[PDB]
Amino acid sequence: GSLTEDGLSYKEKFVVRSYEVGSNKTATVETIANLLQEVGCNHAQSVGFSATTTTMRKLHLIWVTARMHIEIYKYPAWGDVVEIETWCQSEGRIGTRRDWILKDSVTGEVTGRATSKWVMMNQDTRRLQKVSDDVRDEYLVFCPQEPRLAFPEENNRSLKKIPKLEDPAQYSMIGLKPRRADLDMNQHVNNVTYIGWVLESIPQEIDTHELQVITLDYRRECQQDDVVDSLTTTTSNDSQFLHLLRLSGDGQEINRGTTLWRKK
Amino acid sequence: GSLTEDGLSYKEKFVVRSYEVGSNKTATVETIANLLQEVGCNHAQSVGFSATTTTMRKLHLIWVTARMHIEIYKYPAWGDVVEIETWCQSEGRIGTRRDWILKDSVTGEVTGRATSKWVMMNQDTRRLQKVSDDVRDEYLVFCPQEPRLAFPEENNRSLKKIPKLEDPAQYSMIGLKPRRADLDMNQHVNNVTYIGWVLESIPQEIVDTHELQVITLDYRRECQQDDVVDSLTTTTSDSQFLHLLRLSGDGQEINRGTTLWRKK
Ligand SMILES: NS(=O)(=O)c1nc2ccccc2[nH]1
Ligand SMILES: NS(=O)(=O)c1nc2ccccc2[nH]1
Ligand SMILES: NS(=O)(=O)c1nc2ccccc2[nH]1
Ligand SMILES: NS(=O)(=O)c1nc2ccccc2[nH]1
Ligand SMILES: NS(=O)(=O)c1nc2ccccc2[nH]1
Ligand SMILES: NS(=O)(=O)c1nc2ccccc2[nH]1
Repeated sequence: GSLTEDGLSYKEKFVVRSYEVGSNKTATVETIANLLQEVGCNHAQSVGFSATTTTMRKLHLIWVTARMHIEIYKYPAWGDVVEIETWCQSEGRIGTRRDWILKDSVTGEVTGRATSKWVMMNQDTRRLQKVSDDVRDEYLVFCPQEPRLAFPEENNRSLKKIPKLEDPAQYSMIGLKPRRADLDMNQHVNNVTYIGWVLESIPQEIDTHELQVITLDYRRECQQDDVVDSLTTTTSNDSQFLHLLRLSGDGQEINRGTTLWRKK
Repeated sequence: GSLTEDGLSYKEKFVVRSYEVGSNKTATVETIANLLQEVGCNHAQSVGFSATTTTMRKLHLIWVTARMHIEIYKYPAWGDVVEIETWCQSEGRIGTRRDWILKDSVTGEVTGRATSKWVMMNQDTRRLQKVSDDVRDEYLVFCPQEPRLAFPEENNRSLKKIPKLEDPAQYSMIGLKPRRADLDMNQHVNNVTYIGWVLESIPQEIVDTHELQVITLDYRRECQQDDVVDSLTTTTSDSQFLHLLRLSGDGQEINRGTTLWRKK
C-alpha cells in the first residue's frame, strides 16, 4: 500500500483469502470490516503515527469509534483483488471521520463505501472530550481541507438516528462471549467482533439475501469477562432489521444498529 | 504465490496484519494456522484442483485433517513478511501428509514448521477409508517421490501418542459455541477455531509470561453449528499441558491435544 501523490489519502490492494469467504464464496462483511481497519492502520503508520498524536499520548487520550456505516454493492470473490482508498477529515471540535472507497481492481468500478465517526476519549477514565486546537493542528496537515465525503447525498443512511429496540425482540442469540482471537493487540474486544455478534441474531433463512447496508452505534465496550445478548426485530424486495447488543446480566446497552438486506 | 521450479512445492509471502497480532505485537498461533490453510488452498488450486480429485468427486470423498502439529521458534511481528513453503506426500494407503516451513523473508531463517495428517472420508456418511490406487495415481504426480519431511528427526513430537484427560480438569472454559465467522465456505467449523477453543482453557498468567512453542492436535469429531463445547486443560509438567474438547451435554470427545510453552 501507499499514500497517493498529494499525501492526503492511502490505497492498498488485498487478495481475498479462502477462510475470509462465506457460503457464496465471497468475502463476509466481517472480512470487509477487518480490511477497512487494516488500511486505516497502514495509513496512520505511513504518516508518522503509532492514530494518537504527540499531544494525545502525553494526555492519555485516544480515538474511539462512535459509529460505523458500510454499504456493499458487490462482495469480492475468493481470489479476487480488492483495492481500498481511505482518508480522514476533521469535523471541528466534535471529532474526526475516516472514509473508505472499495473498488474491483480489474474493472476499477466502485463495489462499496464506508464511513466512520471517531471521538476523543481519556484511555483511563473513559470520559469523552471535544478536540482541542493543539491536537487539531497536529492531524490537520494529513487531511484534505476541502470536503471529501464517501457518502455525499443529502438524506443518506450514514447519518440517520437509530432507535432503541423494544422488548420482546423478534429474534435473539444469547450468551455470546469473546475468545482471545476476538481481542486486538491492546486486549480490548476488536470493533469487528460487535458486527459479528449483531449478525448472530439474523435468521439463517435470511441464505436468500445479501447484506447491503449496516450502520452500527458503539455505546459501551464488552470487557473480557462480559457476556452479550444479541437482539433483532424486522422493521420492514428488501428486508430491514433493528438491532441491539446488551450485557446478559443487567441488560446494559453496548451497541444499537440497523441492517438492510436485498433478495439474491 | 507460486509453484517452485520443479512444480512439487508452493511458496507464498504474507505481510502480518494489525488485527492478526496479540499483546506482544506478533502473530497469534491462530493467524499462523489460517496462513498454513491459505497456502495449502493456493497450492491445490495451482495444480488443477477445483483438494478433491476427479475420482474423489464422483465417489463423494473428501480429505479431512486427522492431526495437526505446529512448532514456532519466532512469531512474525506486525508488518513483517513471512514466507511459507508447502508440499504434500503420499503415506501409502493410510492417507496423505501436508508439511510446511515458515521463514523470515528478510533473513531467510526458518522461524517455524508444521505437519498434518489427512484421511479420506465419505462426505455424507462420515465413514473413513483407505486410499485405493486410482485416487493415489491422480495426486502422486503432484508430490515429491523421495521423502521430504518438515520433521525428519527420530522420536519427534509430531507423531507422539496423546492420552485422554482424566476428570477433574485443572482448568476449563465452558459453553463455547461457534458464530458465523468460525465457519468455512462449506458451513462447517474451520479447523483453526478448535485451536482457539483449546487455548481458551490456558490461564491468562501463562499467556502473559510464556510463548507457545509446540501444539499437537488430534481431530476426532466435528462441532456442528448447534453444538456447545467445553475446553479442559491439566498441566503435565517449560510448561506442558494436556487438552480435551468435548460436547457440553453428553461429554462426547471432539479433540485431544498437547501444548508446550517457553518462559519469555
Ligand atoms: N464513542 S463511545 O461511545 O465512546 C465508544 N466507542 C466504542 C467503540 C468500541 C467499544 C466501546 C465504545 N464506546
Ligand atoms: N475502542 S475501545 O474498545 O473503547 C478502547 N478503549 C481503550 C482504552 C485503552 C486502550 C485501548 C482501548 N480501546
Ligand atoms: N478472550 S477473553 O475473553 O479475553 C479471555 N480471557 C481469558 C482469561 C483466562 C482464560 C481464558 C480467557 N479468555
Ligand atoms: N480424522 S477424523 O477423526 O475423521 C476428523 N477430522 C476432523 C477435522 C475437523 C473436524 C472433525 C474431524 N473428524
Ligand atoms: N473437516 S470436517 O469438518 O470434518 C468436514 N466434513 C465435511 C463434509 C462435507 C463438506 C465439508 C466437510 N468438512
Ligand atoms: N455460526 S453458527 O453457529 O453456524 C450459526 N448458525 C445460526 C443459525 C441461525 C442464527 C444464528 C446462527 N449462527
